[PDB]
Amino acid sequence: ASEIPEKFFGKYDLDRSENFDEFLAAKGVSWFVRQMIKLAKVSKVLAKNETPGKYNMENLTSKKNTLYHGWELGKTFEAEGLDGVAHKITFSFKDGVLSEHHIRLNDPEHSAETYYYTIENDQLVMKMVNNGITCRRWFKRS
Amino acid sequence: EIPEKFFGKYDLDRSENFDEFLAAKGVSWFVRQMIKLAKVSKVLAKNETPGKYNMENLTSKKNTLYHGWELGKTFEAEGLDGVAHKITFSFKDGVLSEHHIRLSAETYYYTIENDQLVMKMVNNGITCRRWFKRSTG
Repeated sequence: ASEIPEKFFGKYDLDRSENFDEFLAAKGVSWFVRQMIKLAKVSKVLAKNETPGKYNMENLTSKKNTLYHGWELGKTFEAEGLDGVAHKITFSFKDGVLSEHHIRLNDPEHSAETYYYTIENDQLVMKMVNNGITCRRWFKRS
Repeated sequence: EIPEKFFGKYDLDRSENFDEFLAAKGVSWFVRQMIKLAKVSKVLAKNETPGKYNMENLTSKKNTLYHGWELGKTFEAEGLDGVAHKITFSFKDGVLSEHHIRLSAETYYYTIENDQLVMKMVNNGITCRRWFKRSTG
């Protein structure tokens, strides 16, 4: 079997959101940019890596795909961006919640982002908390 | 419009002035040591639709793919966090320019020199260059 339950795996398409505009506004995002972000379509993929014990997560949009591959639960890893800047990313699973923790090393700890994924009514639910704002986005299975 | 020699996969080989470049961006000494240690690969490819292109950045556990873009046409990219990325690709005089804007101007200049991919960056007054050798196999 697998540590992450079988129901988590698959491709999911963004369906709806709650409190997301308010989540972006508390981040300093302007109304014009909030309008384009809320319109963007995104799909998420969770899959098992070719080697046992590792998993892949993918973010799909019309022009930019991001793919985190070969990661293990609890094991922090590092990835470097285009300009060289580095991020530490950690995936963790406990009590039906997959957590995705990002942090920018160059930036202070204020870049502490955490995404919480649950399977609810056969949909992928993503919870984000930041600046005291909680928002949820629902992704329907493909 | 992008010449044929630009396409392929390249592995990071060496850099010049990359330390002071990061130091001018505020990166700490300890973080700077592991950044230069990181292996990085880049892929430049034609899209299945002619007139469009793909570019990929490959690291140990994270790959980023910009796909289906056109020269001179700005596009918007949206990440989980929600930091809009205004990325533009242009070509002229043998130089491929990648312009990024967070809605933080960053411009990457790519050339093919001695059959290697060469990336130039200019930020905070420091010019840095990185060489990528064509992937063998």
